[PDB]
Amino acid sequence: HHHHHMSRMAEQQLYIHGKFVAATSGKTFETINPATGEVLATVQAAGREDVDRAVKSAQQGQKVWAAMSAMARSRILRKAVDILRERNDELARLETLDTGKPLSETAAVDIVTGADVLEYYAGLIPALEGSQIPLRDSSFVYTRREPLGVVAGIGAWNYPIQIALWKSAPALAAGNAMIFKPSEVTPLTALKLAEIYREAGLPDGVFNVLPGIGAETGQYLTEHPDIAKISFTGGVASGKKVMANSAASSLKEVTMELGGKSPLIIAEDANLDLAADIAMMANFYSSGQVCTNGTRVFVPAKFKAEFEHKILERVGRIRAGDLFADDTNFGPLVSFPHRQNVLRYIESGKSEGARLLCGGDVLKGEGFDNGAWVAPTVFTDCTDDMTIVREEIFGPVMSILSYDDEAEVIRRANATEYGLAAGVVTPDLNRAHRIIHQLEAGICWINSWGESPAEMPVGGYKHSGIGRENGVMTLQSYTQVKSIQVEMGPFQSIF
Amino acid sequence: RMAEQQLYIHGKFVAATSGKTFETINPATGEVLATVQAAGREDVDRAVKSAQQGQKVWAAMSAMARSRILRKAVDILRERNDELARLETLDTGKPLSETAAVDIVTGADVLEYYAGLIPALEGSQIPLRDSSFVYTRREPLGVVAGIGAWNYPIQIALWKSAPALAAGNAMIFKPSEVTPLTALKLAEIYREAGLPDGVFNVLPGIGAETGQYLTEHPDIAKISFTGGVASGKKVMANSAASSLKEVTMELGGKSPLIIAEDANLDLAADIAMMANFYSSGQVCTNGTRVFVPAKFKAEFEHKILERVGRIRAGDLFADDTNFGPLVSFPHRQNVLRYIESGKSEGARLLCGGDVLKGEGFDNGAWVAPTVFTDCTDDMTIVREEIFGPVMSILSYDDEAEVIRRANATEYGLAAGVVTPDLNRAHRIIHQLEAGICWINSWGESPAEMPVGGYKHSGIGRENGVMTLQSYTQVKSIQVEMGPFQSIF
Ligand SMILES: [Cl-]
Ligand SMILES: [Cl-]
Ligand code: NA
Ligand code: NA
Repeated sequence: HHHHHMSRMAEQQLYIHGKFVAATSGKTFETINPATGEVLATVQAAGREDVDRAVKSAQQGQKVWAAMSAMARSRILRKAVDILRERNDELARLETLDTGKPLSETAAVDIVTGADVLEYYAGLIPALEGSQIPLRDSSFVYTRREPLGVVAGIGAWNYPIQIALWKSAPALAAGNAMIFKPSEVTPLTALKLAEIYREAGLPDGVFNVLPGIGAETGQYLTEHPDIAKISFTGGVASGKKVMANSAASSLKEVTMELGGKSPLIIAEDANLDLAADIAMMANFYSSGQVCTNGTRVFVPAKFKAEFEHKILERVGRIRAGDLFADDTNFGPLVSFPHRQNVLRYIESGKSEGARLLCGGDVLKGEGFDNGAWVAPTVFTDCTDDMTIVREEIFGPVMSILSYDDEAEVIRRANATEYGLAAGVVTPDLNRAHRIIHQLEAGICWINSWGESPAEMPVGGYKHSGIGRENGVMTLQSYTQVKSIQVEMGPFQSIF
Repeated sequence: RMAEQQLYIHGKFVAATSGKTFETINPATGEVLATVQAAGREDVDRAVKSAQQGQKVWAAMSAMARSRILRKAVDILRERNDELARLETLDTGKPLSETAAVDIVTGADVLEYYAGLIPALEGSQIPLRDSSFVYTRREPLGVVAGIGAWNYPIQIALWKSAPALAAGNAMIFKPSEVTPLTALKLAEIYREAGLPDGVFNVLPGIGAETGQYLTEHPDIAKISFTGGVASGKKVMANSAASSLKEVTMELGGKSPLIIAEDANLDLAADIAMMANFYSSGQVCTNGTRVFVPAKFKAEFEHKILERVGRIRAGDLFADDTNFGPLVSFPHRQNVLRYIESGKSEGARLLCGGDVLKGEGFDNGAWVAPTVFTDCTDDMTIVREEIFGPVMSILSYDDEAEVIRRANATEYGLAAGVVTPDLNRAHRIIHQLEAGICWINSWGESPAEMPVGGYKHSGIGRENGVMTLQSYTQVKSIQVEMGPFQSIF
């Protein structure tokens, strides 16, 4: 299968105030198709003046948007939902080109669940209420949940348009304008989202999109004095940088969704076909590039051998290939530099004495040699001090760890600075709830993995995050509380 | 002269291992109140391990068992109100007429409020489909740290520790080095009430040391800070660069008081007085920009002068004293620099503007109650928080103008309006960019009412039901009862 050269797209511009506009930075970058190594597009990088221009546009649009009725805002966000449903397949193809994730994932998950969250928040806008508190017959307090104003979202590359929707949906539903910076690795679908919002009737300026580099555009947003909140999804290290600068510049509210090393606990009474199916879904979806992945799989010592056989069987079914083929369920990694990092982790697994159950190398041959492919990889005989066990790899690398008793596995599951997700496989009522209640993670799955309903707040304990996304609480967290006391009695001064 | 004050770790006073001490002064006399030990890095580690142990005991108790213990501490605080207030007056220089009526009363009010809410702390349940549902738990963060300020030492210790403890956490509290004494008393009271050892530890020290060790510690899950913007930026950075902690910040402001054209000017003047000269002007929420209509400005100025002439500086333990020295001479030096800038920038000095002098005043950092008028928005005294007894009066002409000018600041803590008009009151308040808004009053902060800043004045809130919840972390749990589908 040849004659498959794809030409590059038109140069991608910034989106400010309901239109595409040239950056004033004079700088551009390129986004690559990780399946081919070909340039997808040249993209303009927002400079400091561009960020200033976006903030003033956002301030102007926010005023229009917040003065509307609640239901007028709901109807506009619902119209964007309708367009996203209609354009699901077109957007999924673009996301696949930009990220390397199989169309079988992007057409089923990325836009579907992004729009699910926007649809959820659209319906909740009229239910955003303050409080009233009587103090005495002559005085009472009431509160308003006011927009923060202009907020910024900084996206990650593994779920580009989904992250854009999960950040912008509650921000807009709460009456804010959002300036969104997509990952420089994956800028394309965020620009499509901006056009869709405008087409749905969103006032100009309420969702502006500034592609750029993290050290530049991202920093300018975290530093801007008129941005009230930053929401960041990305790596633990970059999170530390964003959180510091948002403080050291102007005191902003913050949300951070970072990575993890999430444990999957297989109990002694688990069905091992179910356990293996869960472990597969917790490690090899999106080629292992998922923050919540269950990359430390704890198996009772007495079941380890049988569990390894069941994992080997299922790994052998994984279908790498043409990302637009229906039956493909595994893609290359997002970039060649990322593959180099994943390969360094795999080599450290080998050199530290873990047993390679399968994989451990790049894929080779016609069609794979030009993509950033890593074979699905499983290490076993792992110990808690190994680098591959302690550190997030963000590739298709499962670590299997044996354990003897429940107290032990809880200790070892929690013995980490991460705390994003966790799960248990057990048919037993008491074991399921008892174990989960003791795990130090924000997102816990019993006898499943990976579902993230719009209703369910998600985020990390410890170094895996600050704040939450989704759920009613995240609509509220994009407002700020104003307390107002009405004193109807005579005011007494002591002077 | 009090005994040398020790650290409070795990239900007892313990010697610090830093080898370091500092002194706290009586700001009215210059006398040394106490030598105080400073917590070192190992002391902070020890306090954290103590807090981890106590937090486990505390969180395993029933909700009502926790509620009863905090209520016992309230009862003790009510009984010791006057003794604690007198110590607070000695440490801060604030009149006993304030500390015995406000500081402990309202600190204990908030503890009492949260004690009763512990059993109402609930998660959620969300059905997805017949075969699957989600439930959430509001779990303790674990060990949290509070960093207090010197203007309301025990009140701040109570407003931070009450929701933290009620949410099932242990708190390590670092008082201001200027005012460490009542926080140590509070730790003893909590133990006397039955608080498990380790759940409230108190570490006096310096900001450059003890405070930094707390923000850096990997096993502290949240920092709550009250103080100045400068220290706040420093605390915010270290908490991020260390272990990604949740953060709350209660900072200063330059809050506007808007007097409307239909306001009674005796009421307006009384509100402006209370918004500027309580605690000798050392209050973050003070209404230090007083906007008055041009046509009423002269009459308002006269009414302010009449009330300023009533202020009673003197013996801080006398019933009728209602004005104290500033907390320190270095702080007075800064306030005096602001007063000088008002003079040199062309504001009109209506009254005050100098130190108080004479027997009884020369040994304290007293500043006369000071009022500038004819002020403009570009003046330093208008632009910056002074944190002393300095009111700035600003003329305005129309409502749209005064809203713009009130909001034209990066601060955003408080605001207020004086008007008998229904539409004017709500219409103006809804447009102001401040978290704490008072109509026809100033300064009341009910336990039920969330308080904190917009913009550069803060992150997060204190008090209200929401602050109990903000000292928990949400865990979402999905129960999948249907058959799990893998695509592999
Ligand atoms: Cl262990
Ligand atoms: Cl103006
Ligand atoms: Na790309
Ligand atoms: Na003192």
